[PDB]
Amino acid sequence: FNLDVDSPAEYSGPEGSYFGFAVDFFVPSASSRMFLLVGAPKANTTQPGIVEGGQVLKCDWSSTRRCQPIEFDATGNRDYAKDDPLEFKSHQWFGASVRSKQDKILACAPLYHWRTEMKQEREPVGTCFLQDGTKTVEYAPCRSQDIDADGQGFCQGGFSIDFTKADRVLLGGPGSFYWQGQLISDQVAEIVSKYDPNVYSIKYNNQLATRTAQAIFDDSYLGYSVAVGDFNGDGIDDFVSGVPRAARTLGMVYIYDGKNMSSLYNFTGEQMAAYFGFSVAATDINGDDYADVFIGAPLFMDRGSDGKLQEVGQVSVSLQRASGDFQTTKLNGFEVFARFGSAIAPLGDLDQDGFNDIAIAAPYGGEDKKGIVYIFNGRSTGLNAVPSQILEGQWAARSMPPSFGYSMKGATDIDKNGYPDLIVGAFGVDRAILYRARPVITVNAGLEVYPSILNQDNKTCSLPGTALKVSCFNVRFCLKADGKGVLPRKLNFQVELLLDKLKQKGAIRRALFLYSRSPSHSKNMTISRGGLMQCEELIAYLRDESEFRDKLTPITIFMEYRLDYRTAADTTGLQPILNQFTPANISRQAHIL
Amino acid sequence: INTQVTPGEVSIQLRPGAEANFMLKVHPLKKYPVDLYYLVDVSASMHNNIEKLNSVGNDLSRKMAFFSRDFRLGFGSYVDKTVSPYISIHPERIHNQCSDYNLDCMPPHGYIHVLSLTENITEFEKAVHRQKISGNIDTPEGGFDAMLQAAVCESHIGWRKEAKRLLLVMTDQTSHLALDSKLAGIVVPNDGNCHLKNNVYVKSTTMEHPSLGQLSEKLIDNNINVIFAVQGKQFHWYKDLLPLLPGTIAGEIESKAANLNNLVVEAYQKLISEVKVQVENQVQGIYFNITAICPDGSRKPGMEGCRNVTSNDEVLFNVTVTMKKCDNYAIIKPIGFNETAKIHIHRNC
Ligand SMILES: *[C@@H]1O[C@H](CO)[C@@H](O[C@@H]2O[C@H](CO)[C@@H](O[C@@H]3O[C@H](CO[C@H]4O[C@H](CO)[C@@H](O)[C@H](O)[C@@H]4O)[C@@H](O)[C@H](O[C@H]4O[C@H](CO)[C@@H](O)[C@H](O)[C@@H]4O[C@H]4O[C@H](CO)[C@@H](O)[C@H](O)[C@@H]4O)[C@@H]3O)[C@H](O)[C@H]2NC(C)=O)[C@H](O)[C@H]1NC(C)=O
Ligand SMILES: *[C@@H]1O[C@H](CO)[C@@H](O[C@@H]2O[C@H](CO)[C@@H](O)[C@H](O)[C@H]2NC(C)=O)[C@H](O)[C@H]1NC(C)=O
Ligand SMILES: *[C@@H]1O[C@H](CO)[C@@H](O[C@@H]2O[C@H](CO)[C@@H](O)[C@H](O)[C@H]2NC(C)=O)[C@H](O)[C@H]1NC(C)=O
Ligand SMILES: *[C@@H]1O[C@H](CO)[C@@H](O[C@@H]2O[C@H](CO)[C@@H](O)[C@H](O)[C@H]2NC(C)=O)[C@H](O)[C@H]1NC(C)=O
Ligand SMILES: *[C@@H]1O[C@H](CO)[C@@H](O[C@@H]2O[C@H](CO)[C@@H](O)[C@H](O)[C@H]2NC(C)=O)[C@H](O)[C@H]1NC(C)=O
Ligand SMILES: *[C@@H]1O[C@H](CO)[C@@H](O)[C@H](O)[C@H]1NC(C)=O
Ligand SMILES: *[C@@H]1O[C@H](CO)[C@@H](O)[C@H](O)[C@H]1NC(C)=O
Ligand SMILES: *[C@@H]1O[C@H](CO)[C@@H](O)[C@H](O)[C@H]1NC(C)=O
Ligand SMILES: [Ca+2]
Ligand SMILES: [Ca+2]
Ligand SMILES: [Ca+2]
Ligand SMILES: [Ca+2]
Ligand SMILES: [Ca+2]
Ligand SMILES: [Mg+2]
Repeated sequence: FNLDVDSPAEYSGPEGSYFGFAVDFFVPSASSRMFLLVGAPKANTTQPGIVEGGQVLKCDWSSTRRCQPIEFDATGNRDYAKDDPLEFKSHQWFGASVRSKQDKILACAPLYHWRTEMKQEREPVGTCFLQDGTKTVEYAPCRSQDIDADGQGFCQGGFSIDFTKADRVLLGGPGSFYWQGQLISDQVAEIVSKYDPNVYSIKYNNQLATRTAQAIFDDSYLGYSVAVGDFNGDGIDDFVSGVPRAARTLGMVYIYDGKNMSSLYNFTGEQMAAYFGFSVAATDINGDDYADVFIGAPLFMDRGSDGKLQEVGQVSVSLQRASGDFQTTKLNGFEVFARFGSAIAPLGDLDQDGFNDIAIAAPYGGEDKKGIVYIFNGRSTGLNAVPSQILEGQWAARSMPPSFGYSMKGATDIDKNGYPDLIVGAFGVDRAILYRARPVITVNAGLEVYPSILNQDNKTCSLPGTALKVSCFNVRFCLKADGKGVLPRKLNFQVELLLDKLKQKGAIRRALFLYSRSPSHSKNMTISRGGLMQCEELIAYLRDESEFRDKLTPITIFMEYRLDYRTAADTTGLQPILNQFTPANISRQAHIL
Repeated sequence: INTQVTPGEVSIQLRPGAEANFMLKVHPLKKYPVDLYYLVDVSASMHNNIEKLNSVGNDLSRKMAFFSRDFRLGFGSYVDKTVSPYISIHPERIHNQCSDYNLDCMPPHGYIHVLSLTENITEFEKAVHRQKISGNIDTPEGGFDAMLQAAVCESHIGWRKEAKRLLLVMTDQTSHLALDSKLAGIVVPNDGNCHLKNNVYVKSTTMEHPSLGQLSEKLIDNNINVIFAVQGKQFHWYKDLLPLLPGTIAGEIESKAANLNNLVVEAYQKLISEVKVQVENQVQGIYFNITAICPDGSRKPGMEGCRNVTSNDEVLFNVTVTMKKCDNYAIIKPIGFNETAKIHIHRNC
């Protein structure tokens, strides 16, 4: 609810280049600066004799939006013999998957056909370029000595990628072994040290991969999407991948042990042709130190009230428990044909409460099918199934739908305001957008002070200037505040002390603050973060009048906690957000005994 | 005006918190002019079964001389999307995927319309006799995209509004799904228009397949009655999807394929012996309640309606319109039938 849609940081690539197909963050702690990372799988390049190679443009955030393409590779097609090209880089969709560790970048090309060594062929094995600081390497474990449609010739390696926390690269090839799929894990500490620019089939000593299965598993598409997270308590991240056509197109999801690639747990869809496993994201959503699985089924068809079916999509939330079980819950989409559940990305702690958060996108939903992203918040139980914020795309479709929400990333604070951020890619209009999370303040409106209440039998202190036998009518207000991150000390929480907020205005109530010349009142307390409640005591008394509506009227007075945010905004211009969960008004009631 | 679905129109006024009702009667007619279309898979796997299309010309027209006033037939073929990794892109293999086996396979093609519906059975036999097979690599094949194209293009195929539109899809394997195209760089969703320019599906290679919901909507919009004729074990795959696709039938073709004319005729009889309805409501707050009154008196929930219907037999649908909240019309139609009832619901707030 705190992501700022008032000032989104914009970005733009070349027209028709699918800019924003894959997004990420670049945070090299050595240089202490923050960079985006956007892929453009249809971009033109400088490479000679290559048309539409692909670019990974590194875009800057610090007031300069200059997107400078990373020169992962500059050459053309290497050759086997005279007029016998070895590889075909044209239309290779490079940069369709961009992942960045603190000091590494891994961008892959899935549609990289090549002329196999044995015979003149065109096999879409795919390849990846791992840039590690200064050194740049090439990673292509699916172009090997044993390739064909039978083998991993059609591997399309690099369709999905991720980094393990222990310096490994998890790579997923959907098409190997007649489209059964494959996952491959290998450590960066060996990718760089084993790279001969004149060798194609490189054998990596400590690589882990999944092997061939029976012919009934064809067209399973294992590796269509990958993710990592510890799932058996060893501490090493475990490879979670989505296989969206297993079990007669029901969809399944596999989890493999991250130490030896041994199967641990399985999931399974419940509807045919629903794409269970299209998107997978493993986060810790309830804050119990156990990672929780999320699975997307964009094409799920859901029964309507009358019985008609609607294709709305569905996301499965599965909370890992300490004994090896999973408490699963469903979560359905909101608009028909919107493909809810296309993309899932953990957000970190978007509002700094203690439970990590998550966001799910519906690229073809929204008004005029521009796109919508939904923001979810964790709790001690689990996910909170009602979205707190709806993020909508602002761009019309030029030729194809804007697809706002196809890819997204979070969990890194780029403002360094303490809170994580979010970038979104609407690649159908060649754009990317950055959103900033505003700081959250908890106002604790107070209505308790000594003396607490009066039994009306005895006047503790009769107010001077009143002819009645009643005591003083204290209308003391307060507004306490506190925060977590970058916040100005002097909260200008402008308040009000309007008389009889539980009664009709426009008339003179039986109680009026005469010293204020009118019943109406106000406050301008400037609270401090961490201080005590700042009391603005007010005094009013009941006076005899010529005529009135009645002798007395019990109505409590509401103290406002409104802010301008104009001075609360820091240098970057990001106003603090006031937590909407806490009540906006508070007071105490008048009672006898 | 309407002859089979009565009443054909209803004007009713409702006020919030109230419920109305009426009776909708569907009386199937005696004989139906039938228009049948053979959307035939001609991939390399379906090679042994194309030759068994030479018998369906006169035999079926003899079988269906009593169930129909007149008869029409048509042809058309599909294999797959013609991009990698579904086809090979080698210059020798791209235009004949069979060349590594010395076959005269036809170039692959997303979908080609061959013969528009004609009552000349000799034309159908001639069109079928000259037909070749093609090839590709993947195990599944792109049938659903061809189904959508055949359902939507009306004046090209030659459907009749006065007929009982039927569509036979002859295959032996599971079909491609919507998001399977992401492997080929096709990330553009299908728009649901049809793009036959020279009786060839031009846009098979730029936009992805349709999903089950979009396919079903396009089928029911155009009153198409689909009859799958699957051969291998994948008949079961095509059968378990029937709940997700209203108004569709799945038959099994044995190894001998002598059971094709019978498959069509029994499927047509089962199709004609059923009535069910749905409602396309786009109004706010109005919820429709429909219970069907079978000739055996059953109180079915209507969404699947009453089966085992014949002529000399009128089926009645009990409706109940509600008015829950304030701010158009809704049309309730028997799926597969050519007439719809237009409930011009007036609303006053
Ligand atoms: C999550 O879900 C996945 C997918 O559903 C699941 O993975 C599957 O695991 C099973 C079991 O491990 C795999 O099936 C086979 O398992 C046998 C194990 O052998 C023993 O058990 C069987 C059970 O009946 C006995 O019959 C057998 O005699 C043994 O006691 C393996 O031997 C199989 O390997 C075969 O394939 C190899 C490669 O082709 C051959 O080299 C090998 O010799 C085996 O061939 C056999 O089958 C051939 C079929 O044509 C036949 O020709 C041979 O002569 C021989 O009979 C195979 O692994 C299944 O493949 C896995 N599927 C995938 C996609 O990985 C996970 O287990 C599950 N995990 C959890 C936690 O739920
Ligand atoms: C990258 O540049 C190439 C040309 O170098 C563009 O190729 C064009 O492709 C279209 C259709 O394929 C042709 O009609 C044009 O004639 C081609 N251009 C030229 C100069 O011949 C390609 O469109 C460019 N890519 C992007 C994303 O803009
Ligand atoms: C029905 O189609 C057949 C062809 O499939 C027509 O028969 C052809 O008639 C022409 C004369 O107009 C001859 O030159 C051809 O040799 C015939 N072909 C065959 C295979 O016999 C037939 O005329 C059509 N029916 C009608 C009523 O025109
Ligand atoms: C639905 O089908 C019926 C019969 O199949 C059609 O009724 C025919 O309509 C034509 C003119 O449209 C008449 O010449 C025939 O005499 C009618 N036949 C019968 C048996 O009534 C009806 O028109 C079709 N409705 C639509 C909307 O196409
Ligand atoms: C058709 O539906 C209407 C309701 O829309 C039925 O009318 C009800 O009939 C029962 C039976 O006596 C009464 O108790 C109710 O008061 C009637 N109205 C409602 C709103 O329920 C009617 O009976 C149905 N007809 C058939 C043949 O099923
Ligand atoms: C993989 O390692 C885990 C870790 O305990 C172990 O339980 C499992 O048996 C191992 N599998 C194989 C095949 O060695
Ligand atoms: C429809 O009618 C049935 C019984 O006829 C009733 O149980 C159900 O609640 C009704 N639903 C609506 C939406 O009116
Ligand atoms: C279907 O109708 C026929 C003729 O009315 C009847 O003989 C048959 O029993 C019916 N089927 C069922 C299941 O009742
Ligand atoms: Ca582990
Ligand atoms: Ca957990
Ligand atoms: Ca949180
Ligand atoms: Ca921030
Ligand atoms: Ca195919
Ligand atoms: Mg086939």
